[PDB]
Amino acid sequence: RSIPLGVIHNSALQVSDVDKLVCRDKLSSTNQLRSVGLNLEGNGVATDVPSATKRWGFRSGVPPKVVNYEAGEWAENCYNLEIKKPDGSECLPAAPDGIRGFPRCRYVHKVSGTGPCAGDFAFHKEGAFFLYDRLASTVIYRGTTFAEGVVAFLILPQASGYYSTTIRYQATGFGTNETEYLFEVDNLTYVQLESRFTPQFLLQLNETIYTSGKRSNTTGKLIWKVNPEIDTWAFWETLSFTVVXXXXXXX
Amino acid sequence: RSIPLGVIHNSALQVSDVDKLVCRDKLSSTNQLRSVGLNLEGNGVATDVPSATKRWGFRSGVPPKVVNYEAGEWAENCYNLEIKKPDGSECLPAAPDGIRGFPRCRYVHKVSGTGPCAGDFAFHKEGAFFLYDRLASTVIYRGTTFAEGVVAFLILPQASGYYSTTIRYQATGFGTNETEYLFEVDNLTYVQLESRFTPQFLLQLNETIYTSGKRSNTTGKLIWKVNPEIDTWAFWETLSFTVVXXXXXXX
Amino acid sequence: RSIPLGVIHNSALQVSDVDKLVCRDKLSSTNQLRSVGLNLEGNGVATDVPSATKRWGFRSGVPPKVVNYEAGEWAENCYNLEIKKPDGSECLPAAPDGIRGFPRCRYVHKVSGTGPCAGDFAFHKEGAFFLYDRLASTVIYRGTTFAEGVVAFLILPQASGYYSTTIRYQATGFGTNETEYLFEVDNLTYVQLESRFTPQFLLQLNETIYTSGKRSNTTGKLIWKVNPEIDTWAFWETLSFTVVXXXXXXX
Amino acid sequence: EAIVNAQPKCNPNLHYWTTQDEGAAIGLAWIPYFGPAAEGIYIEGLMHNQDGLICGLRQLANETTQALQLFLRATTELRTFSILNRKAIDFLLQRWGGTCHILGPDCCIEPADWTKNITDKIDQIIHDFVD
Amino acid sequence: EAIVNAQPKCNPNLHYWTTQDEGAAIGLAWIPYFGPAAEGIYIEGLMHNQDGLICGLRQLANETTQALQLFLRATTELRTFSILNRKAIDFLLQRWGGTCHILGPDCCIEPADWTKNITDKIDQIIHDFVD
Amino acid sequence: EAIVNAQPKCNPNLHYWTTQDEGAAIGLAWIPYFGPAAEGIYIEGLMHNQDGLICGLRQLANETTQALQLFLRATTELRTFSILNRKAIDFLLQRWGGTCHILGPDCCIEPADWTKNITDKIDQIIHDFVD
Ligand SMILES: *[C@@H]1O[C@H](CO)[C@@H](O[C@@H]2O[C@H](CO)[C@@H](O[C@@H]3O[C@H](CO[C@H]4O[C@H](CO)[C@@H](O)[C@H](O)[C@@H]4O)[C@@H](O)[C@H](O)[C@@H]3O)[C@H](O)[C@H]2NC(C)=O)[C@H](O)[C@H]1NC(C)=O
Ligand SMILES: *[C@@H]1O[C@H](CO)[C@@H](O[C@@H]2O[C@H](CO)[C@@H](O[C@@H]3O[C@H](CO[C@H]4O[C@H](CO)[C@@H](O)[C@H](O)[C@@H]4O)[C@@H](O)[C@H](O)[C@@H]3O)[C@H](O)[C@H]2NC(C)=O)[C@H](O)[C@H]1NC(C)=O
Ligand SMILES: *[C@@H]1O[C@H](CO)[C@@H](O[C@@H]2O[C@H](CO)[C@@H](O[C@@H]3O[C@H](CO[C@H]4O[C@H](CO)[C@@H](O)[C@H](O)[C@@H]4O)[C@@H](O)[C@H](O)[C@@H]3O)[C@H](O)[C@H]2NC(C)=O)[C@H](O)[C@H]1NC(C)=O
Ligand SMILES: Fc1ccc([C@@H]2CCNC[C@H]2COc2ccc3c(c2)OCO3)cc1
Ligand SMILES: Fc1ccc([C@@H]2CCNC[C@H]2COc2ccc3c(c2)OCO3)cc1
Ligand SMILES: Fc1ccc([C@@H]2CCNC[C@H]2COc2ccc3c(c2)OCO3)cc1
Ligand SMILES: *[C@@H]1O[C@H](CO)[C@@H](O)[C@H](O)[C@H]1NC(C)=O
Ligand SMILES: *[C@@H]1O[C@H](CO)[C@@H](O)[C@H](O)[C@H]1NC(C)=O
Ligand SMILES: *[C@@H]1O[C@H](CO)[C@@H](O)[C@H](O)[C@H]1NC(C)=O
Ligand SMILES: *[C@@H]1O[C@H](CO)[C@@H](O)[C@H](O)[C@H]1NC(C)=O
Ligand SMILES: *[C@@H]1O[C@H](CO)[C@@H](O)[C@H](O)[C@H]1NC(C)=O
Ligand SMILES: *[C@@H]1O[C@H](CO)[C@@H](O)[C@H](O)[C@H]1NC(C)=O
Ligand SMILES: *[C@@H]1O[C@H](CO)[C@@H](O)[C@H](O)[C@H]1NC(C)=O
Ligand SMILES: *[C@@H]1O[C@H](CO)[C@@H](O)[C@H](O)[C@H]1NC(C)=O
Ligand SMILES: *[C@@H]1O[C@H](CO)[C@@H](O)[C@H](O)[C@H]1NC(C)=O
Ligand SMILES: *[C@@H]1O[C@H](CO)[C@@H](O)[C@H](O)[C@H]1NC(C)=O
Ligand SMILES: *[C@@H]1O[C@H](CO)[C@@H](O)[C@H](O)[C@H]1NC(C)=O
Ligand SMILES: *[C@@H]1O[C@H](CO)[C@@H](O)[C@H](O)[C@H]1NC(C)=O
Repeated sequence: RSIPLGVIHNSALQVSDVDKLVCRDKLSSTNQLRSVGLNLEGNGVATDVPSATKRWGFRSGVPPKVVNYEAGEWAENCYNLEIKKPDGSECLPAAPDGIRGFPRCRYVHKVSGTGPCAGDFAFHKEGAFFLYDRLASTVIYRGTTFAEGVVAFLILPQASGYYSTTIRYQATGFGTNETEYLFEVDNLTYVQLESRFTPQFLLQLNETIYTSGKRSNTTGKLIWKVNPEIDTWAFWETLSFTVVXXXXXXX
Repeated sequence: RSIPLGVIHNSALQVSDVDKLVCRDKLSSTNQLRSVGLNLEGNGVATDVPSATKRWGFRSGVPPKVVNYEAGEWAENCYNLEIKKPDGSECLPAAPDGIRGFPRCRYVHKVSGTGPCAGDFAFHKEGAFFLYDRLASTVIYRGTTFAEGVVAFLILPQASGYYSTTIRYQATGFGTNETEYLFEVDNLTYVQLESRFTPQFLLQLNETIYTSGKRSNTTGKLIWKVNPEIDTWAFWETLSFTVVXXXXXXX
Repeated sequence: RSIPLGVIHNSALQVSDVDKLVCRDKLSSTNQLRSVGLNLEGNGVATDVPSATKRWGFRSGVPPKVVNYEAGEWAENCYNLEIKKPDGSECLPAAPDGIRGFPRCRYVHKVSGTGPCAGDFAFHKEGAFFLYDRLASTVIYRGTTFAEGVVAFLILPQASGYYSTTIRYQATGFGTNETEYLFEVDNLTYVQLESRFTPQFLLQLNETIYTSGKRSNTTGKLIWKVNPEIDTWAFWETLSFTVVXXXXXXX
Repeated sequence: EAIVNAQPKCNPNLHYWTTQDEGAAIGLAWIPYFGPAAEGIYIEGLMHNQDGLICGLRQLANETTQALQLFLRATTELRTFSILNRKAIDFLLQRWGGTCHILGPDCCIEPADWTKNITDKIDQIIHDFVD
Repeated sequence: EAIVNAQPKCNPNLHYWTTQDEGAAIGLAWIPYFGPAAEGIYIEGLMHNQDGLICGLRQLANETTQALQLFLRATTELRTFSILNRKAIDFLLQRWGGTCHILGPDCCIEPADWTKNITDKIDQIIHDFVD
Repeated sequence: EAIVNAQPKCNPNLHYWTTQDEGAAIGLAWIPYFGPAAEGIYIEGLMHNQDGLICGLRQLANETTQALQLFLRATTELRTFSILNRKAIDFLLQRWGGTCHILGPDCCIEPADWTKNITDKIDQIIHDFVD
């Protein structure tokens, strides 16, 4: 079960290692060999913060590992975590020297909060990698933007600007069955997050709150709850405010 | 004097680099190339703590070096050192990231104590390596289990559970001509160590002390001395208690 | 624009990558491949401290990079910087593990002082490298002796002791248009430095000050200024003292 | 084997980023002091699903993970940069690591043009036979 | 050279440990989150001194140390992982780094089967000679 | 291309330092505990400008910088040790990465000695023709 290698035969991609190669297949340079990273986004996985975080878990006893890749895919959703334990200690390690954030992210979901963090490192429960700047890791680094993805290896044949937007979230019970999320309008105005909410809906809801004047006008916390009446697949193929801590409802 | 390479010719192992190779000798994959580590145990060296520690010495001005190996040998004796100077400062560096203890050790001789440590790093006086988890180093790391060994490089032809026991020792004048060792029965009961003592004899002596009730029943230190009447080669081919600090004799 | 490779054809050096090579050109071993470092000294650049420091500048946003080389050139002038900001914070990073000073330096110009240091790392403004012990870096490390140089890659054909002298300088406004330098005779005796001063002239001037008794005989600072009457190309092809802080003139 | 995309969805278009390792430098832009910061070293391109290459790439990277993860578990390097270099070496070893038996299936030596250099230069003796 | 064990003793049996780099993964065991910890990634085996291989291995590793230590002194890598890859490259360079003169001692090209493809296909002209 | 030194000056002599990677060890000097410190591992030599090699080397290293700096910008390795190994691999791939068409310009196979093994052993049939 050696590392598969992508090669083009009969106008079709297929796996074929250096030993399953015919004499006609020609490799003139290491330039023809390329490592690439593909985003789990492109396979149809749910990208909302509640769904994405449940694919990650904490585990001890497994040393982290890093492998480089040369080309990556522009991501719609990336993630940046600042998680602490309830006693204030850090759950995630600082980024090692030379590991920078994923370079192309339309939306960076920055999640800050708390959780038990029963493990030395946070891994991907489905075996995928956390993609950084041309480096893929098995673990999550603190405050470092990543995209979920996997790596492929290829033998090549011989042969819109960049906009990024940060979306901030508060979390409690991170990495558990009972995890609560809040979308941050400002430091005092929050919205109870659900998996149905798309990035564009969060930004429009946040704009509506500002442009209509529904931010907290006190020193206390204001949590808006969207009622299920307001509805919200793949990214590439596409109100009245009442107050009742200070919970409220948006109809 | 390039790095020798092991190859099998005429039903016999011999050294023969890539340039001393005949056209019949065939190398179809890097899988045929293997780096292995062999323990100094297998050559008949004395493995007791007094004899083993005298093969190591402290030296400054020589940067440490590390080389990996892929396969190792199950060891009977491994060593784990926590040595400080008399002023409390550490003599050995913390293990670098990714360097773990030797994975197969029947007996781990854990030695804690003091010495002058006249050198930045501790090297092997006979040029051998300190074998860790698939990594061989020229120096000793603090509190990290290692076996003494050497590395070989091979061209392969095309073609009992794991029990571990820790034995604890106290040391004074470590790394000198006048080094004293004490086998630890508990935090208050000790035995003056001599090179004649095998691991199995130390564990049986320690069991006898517990099962007969000869541990210290005060807050002071109890040092048992075995008299030369009680006798104790290769590992693979095989009483009355009187008290007189608190020294004593076991007949 | 791949990395050029030096090869000898028709009794002359020339660039020719592995793909521009004829079948007669033969490479029997990786031993024939060599990376070497050549000093900017050998091309005729000014080596005095005022001229050399202006080729270096501070910049943020560019990660440092390191590449090794196997053979280097004996240098006449090397440099060793201990620069802080006026608030006392360090301007240069500590040398990473395994990076030592350039091994052959006739004169080590050790410059200590202050500057604004408007950048995370100090780079070579002309794209050259800072040569350390068999490692070339794009940035300057704190207190680590380096020579300015560049790297070449070669295919080889099949086929006076070491004296070092440290010259110490004080600096203000380091890395700016208005930078002042002082050659240090002792902790209280200094000479205003100019680009005209060669290393041999600084050592002779320093000897004259000691052997004639012109060091500061108080607790205050004594700055000697050489008047333009006293004159001072390539290194390989070659008085009355009046006092007027305490400035003075040497005629 | 041939690859079969078995994912719930496939984005048939690949908007990619990479680095021009040695792109035509413009003046002083190659000097690190003057060149771009870490965020500005990237080029971009857009690829479409011609010959089903994009959906094949996504499945390939998916199927590569198990072997890649097992390789990472067995290595002690903290960061692995040598996978492609070793694959290039293994490419050469499978073809040239032994004796090349000409006209054999595992020997990539074509004597075509020059079998037609012996079999046509026989006519310099067989009928240059002037008796 | 041939190796001569010159050690005081030899353990003729080799109880070894290594890693199955890509062993047949069992379900989810390849996923780092679910897989074994650092202590449980090892396989074991037992080898005996057939052809004197074990006592030869011990002497070989002993005799390798001087050259290995001198190589480590001369390198600036803190951790060396490339010794075997460079030996594979040097294997190919000694055989294929120059022009392969067929039938020469340093050219590993066997034209055996196909010399018997020319020397037997001469019979398509020499006696297909119908006059 | 050929190199043209375009520097203001050239030191035509090269007083160099390097490491004897495996020099004839003297007794115990190869043991790190007994061997030299970091400052004493160097050998020295002196080279002169025969065939203009020294002034060519200085210009070569000068002209190498742009491509080297761009390579360093594009890599994520903090320290690069693999440039020469990859150049050795690319040497072999350009010569042996495809099918070697004998007598072709890109195939470094010389059948010289052994064309004179067929064309002279024709005389074992053409005039060993006893009728
Ligand atoms: C490569 O692509 C594969 C196919 O897309 C990926 O397969 C995924 O593998 C993970 C395990 O690592 C599966 O997760 C499990 O899902 C089951 C079932 O989850 C729910 O969904 C089904 C319908 O799909 C529903 O009927 C059930 O009642 C469940 O409510 C859970 O029980 C497990 O605990 C675990 O979460 C994925 O389901 C599976 N996806 C698919 C589409 O089959 C594979 O992970 C990819 N490899 C990498 C490295 O990314
Ligand atoms: C590879 O195997 C070799 C053979 O097993 C190893 O050779 C060993 O080399 C070391 C030096 O590094 C020697 O240690 C020296 O020993 C002498 C003498 O010690 C006492 O022993 C003799 C009898 O053997 C006795 O007659 C003397 O009076 C001594 O009392 C000391 O004087 C030195 O100071 C130093 O300690 C070993 O003796 C030697 N062993 C053998 C069996 O020859 C070699 O080290 C191995 N290489 C590696 C890398 O492990
Ligand atoms: C490889 O060798 C090349 C030739 O030796 C090096 O070329 C050098 O490139 C740098 C730019 O990186 C130039 O520096 C510039 O100089 C100009 C002019 O400076 C003064 O000198 C001229 C006469 O030479 C004078 O007439 C002017 O009025 C100036 O007073 C400045 O304006 C720029 O700001 C910048 O400093 C060097 O001048 C140039 N040298 C030569 C001899 O052409 C090249 O740097 C080398 N590569 C490496 C990597 O070292
Ligand atoms: F690193 C490199 C790989 C391939 C090239 C190709 C060279 C020819 N022109 C098209 C380029 C295709 O780039 C790809 C292919 C698969 C990818 C990818 C980008 O991102 C994630 O999966 C350039 C650079
Ligand atoms: F890394 C690898 C080396 C060799 C294999 C071989 C493959 C075939 N089956 C037997 C295996 C022998 O393993 C060895 C040989 C010498 C050793 C050793 C183990 O430990 C210290 O010295 C597997 C893995
Ligand atoms: F690393 C090595 C490179 C070349 C050798 C050559 C082997 C044969 N005898 C002469 C040696 C020349 O050494 C050089 C050449 C160019 C240089 C250099 C030294 O310093 C900066 O630029 C030894 C070691
Ligand atoms: C999480 O909560 C649910 C509540 O239904 C429970 O069934 C589940 O066991 C909990 N998870 C764990 C790991 O205990
Ligand atoms: C919002 O909170 C963050 C985190 O404490 C803080 O850094 C930031 O300054 C706050 N913003 C305002 C406007 O107070
Ligand atoms: C929310 O709306 C305000 C008002 O324009 C804007 O400044 C802010 O950036 C928005 N938040 C996000 C996350 O875009
Ligand atoms: C005061 O706060 C309420 C929320 O409690 C908000 O809806 C309202 O717009 C605020 N009033 C003004 C004048 O901003
Ligand atoms: C250690 O002590 C012995 C006592 O006989 C002495 O001969 C020897 O010189 C001492 N070692 C050193 C290094 O002084
Ligand atoms: C024995 O001593 C060690 C070291 O101080 C300590 O960690 C351990 O707790 C002690 N054991 C007991 C039973 O006190
Ligand atoms: C000594 O004997 C006691 C009593 O059984 C046991 O608990 C302890 O582990 C023994 N010590 C060692 C080092 O085995
Ligand atoms: C008390 O201590 C002595 C050692 O001084 C020991 O031999 C004896 O067994 C102890 N007595 C009991 C009752 O444990
Ligand atoms: C440095 O000072 C000179 C004085 O003539 C001035 O012309 C120049 O602009 C200054 N440099 C900068 C970067 O401002
Ligand atoms: C000169 O100054 C340096 C730096 O403060 C100091 O280390 C050194 O001891 C001083 N020398 C004397 C003779 O005081
Ligand atoms: C300056 O001269 C004194 C007197 O001999 C000497 O000790 C000192 O080393 C000299 N300074 C330098 C930098 O050589
Ligand atoms: C006292 O200091 C002056 C400089 O101010 C110096 O030239 C003179 O030689 C010193 N006198 C003695 C006796 O050292």
